[PDB]
Amino acid sequence: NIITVTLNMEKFLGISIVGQGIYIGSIMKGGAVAADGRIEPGDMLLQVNDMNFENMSNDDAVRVLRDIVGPIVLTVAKS
Repeated sequence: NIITVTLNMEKFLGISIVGQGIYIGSIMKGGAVAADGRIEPGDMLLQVNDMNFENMSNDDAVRVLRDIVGPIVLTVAKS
């Protein structure tokens, strides 16, 4: 259930992120994540391209994700 969606085509993920401890709050039309369809809202975002958000300040992780936009590989723990 800890899926590792890696779908992407370089040029937007199309998601929103909430922090409690970081998970997917919404999926928006037209983005890479929406195209894949598997990372449902509420799934926890565990890893992005082998970078783990564990302990890492939610902001630092968010900035990292900002920085990544090469291909984006998301590891999510589906509810």
